[PDB]
Amino acid sequence: THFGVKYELWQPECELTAELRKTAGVAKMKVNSDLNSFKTLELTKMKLLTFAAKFPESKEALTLRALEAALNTDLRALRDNIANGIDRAVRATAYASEAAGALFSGIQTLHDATDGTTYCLSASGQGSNGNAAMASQGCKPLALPELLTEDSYNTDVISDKGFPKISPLTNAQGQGKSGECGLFQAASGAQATNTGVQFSGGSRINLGLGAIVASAAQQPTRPDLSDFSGTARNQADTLYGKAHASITELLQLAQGPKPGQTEVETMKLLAQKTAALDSIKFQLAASTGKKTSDYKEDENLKTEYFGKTESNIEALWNKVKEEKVKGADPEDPSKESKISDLNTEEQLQRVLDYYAVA
Amino acid sequence: THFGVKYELWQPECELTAELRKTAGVAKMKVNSDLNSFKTLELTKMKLLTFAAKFPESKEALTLRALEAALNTDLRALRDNIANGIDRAVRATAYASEAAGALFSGIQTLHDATDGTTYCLSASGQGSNGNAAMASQGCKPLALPELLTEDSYNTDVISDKGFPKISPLTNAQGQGKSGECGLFQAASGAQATNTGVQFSGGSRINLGLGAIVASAAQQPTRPDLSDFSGTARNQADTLYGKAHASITELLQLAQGPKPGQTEVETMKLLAQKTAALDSIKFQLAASTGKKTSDYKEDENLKTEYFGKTESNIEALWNKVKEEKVKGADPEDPSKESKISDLNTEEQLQRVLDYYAVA
Repeated sequence: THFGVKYELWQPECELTAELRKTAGVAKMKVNSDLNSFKTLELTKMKLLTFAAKFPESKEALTLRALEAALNTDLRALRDNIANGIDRAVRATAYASEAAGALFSGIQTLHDATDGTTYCLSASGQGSNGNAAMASQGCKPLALPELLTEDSYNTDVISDKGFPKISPLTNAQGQGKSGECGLFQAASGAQATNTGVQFSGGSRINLGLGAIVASAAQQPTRPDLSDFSGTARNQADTLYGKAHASITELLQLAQGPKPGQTEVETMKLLAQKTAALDSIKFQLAASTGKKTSDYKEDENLKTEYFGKTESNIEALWNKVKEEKVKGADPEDPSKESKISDLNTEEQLQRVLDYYAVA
Repeated sequence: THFGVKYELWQPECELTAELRKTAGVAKMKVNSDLNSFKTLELTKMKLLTFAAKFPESKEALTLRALEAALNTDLRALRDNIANGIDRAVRATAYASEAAGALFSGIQTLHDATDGTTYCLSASGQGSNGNAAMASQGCKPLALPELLTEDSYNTDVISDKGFPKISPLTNAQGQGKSGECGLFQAASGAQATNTGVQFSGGSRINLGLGAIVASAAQQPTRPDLSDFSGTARNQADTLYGKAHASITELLQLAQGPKPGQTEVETMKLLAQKTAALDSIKFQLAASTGKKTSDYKEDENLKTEYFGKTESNIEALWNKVKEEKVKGADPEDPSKESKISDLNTEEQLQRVLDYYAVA
């Protein structure tokens, strides 16, 4: 009788507390890479535009403008995707954090119902002092780090199904050391006249919003939270269920358009977007007094301009990267710099203004 | 003896919960306002660019190119602020939610120590049934709505100094109705062999991670969580402190650049910024093969192009908006439209591509 709560019950709840706390970081890491993509794509569509501003009349410029119309749809995709990412990061950080809070408060109640001699939280090996392992298992006050880096949760603690290690403990197996704790002992009568909870007429010790319940004398039970589709289906609607759905809505969020490792891949990838072919057709139609419906030779157009397996794009990049252009320096507009070495939107906006007036 | 917890200790805590739960909505609107600004301004930069594409050598094309260079530093500023918003928005939701989770947790516990006759939370006016008033006061499960609509925390519930209404209760003030709850009744000896907490050796009933502590039998208390700068300084590093700190750091990030109510006001404002005039000075040196440093006549340069009190700018717009431009028909690049009709970015990227090819 007089049982502490077993280590095997509370420890997986501290381990899950530490993990849920990772949502803040994972959540910004997602939104931050669509922003980083927009930073790199912006720079690439301006190394393509400064060349096209220099030789407006050529066909390199025609192709570079098609590639730019595709890059501009890509950037509208990233920009409008960010509003979704913000909303999924915030909700998944609220549910996950109310869940890590409730879990921690519940085990704190147990840690403080000690008297220096015996403890309501048992150690492993039915040891009495579980209070001394609490912090090392992640039940610890929240102090978010300086660097919110993190993209990943350990999938053995949080996975796509639920929290795998939160297997149910039904009665008598959430029991830790005997002769330690008087919280789960049934009152000698109704609570109006007695001490403790009577575990009758619906009286229970519910700690941590369902995370440790005892509806019956001397048996602390943890719920099944390991698979909100499979075994744990009924807990799908609990705080812990909602919290898990949020972490999957979050993890299943799509990153918007992303650059390649080099510019020739970003350009090849752009060359395959239909926004590219559409711009070839519109600019051809415009330069020759035709309609855009006069150009329906799709693959023939694609091979002329981009090449089979985009074989023309490596070379087009090699042309753009070496071109010396003017305007980059703000004091002296006639100083020339190569496009490969021009790496800021301020510089690149100056070269484009330069030719716009030149 | 055998008291429930008093409404004046628990209800303020339920409302603080529902208030902290606004952080999601609030944080989301702070970042979303910057994105909506970016969206509206990018359309307007397209609309500037079409007139300048048509007449690339007017005084106007110079004026509008300058205006887009002012507008471009703004969008970079807006991108800086969104990135900075994501980080503040997620940390404040993380902290304000561990706090709401912990608060509802502890009070949930008092809720479930009933037998359907007496109650461990007292109703208003020392009544028995606090259990039925709970959700109405804010203690209910987290159900985030569709459309986190929020800009408005209530200030007397969450100030710039702390959480006002939660005034310390120190000994008898937590006690609700007697002859109701045997939770705070001392155990009749060592908890190792008696029922309850005896409150010796250091045993308190610690609920809500600090929000409801009974360190002595008969009597529930609450911290001073109302001034982490002065009055409650000691509580600043608790979860409730940190939560208050992060919510405050969130609200301390200023909104970034915003459009005017009309493009005419967006333009008047841009005329007033330094990068517009830095642009004019650049353009002209580039034309006249000299340096930007030779153009020291700031306010009269400003006068020619922008106008005294801008003034001229309002006409610059009304003349751009009426201009017939070509390129906006997907199919027939010769059909003409007024720029005040080209409102998607797809029609306007087409106009730009048209004059580039033509």
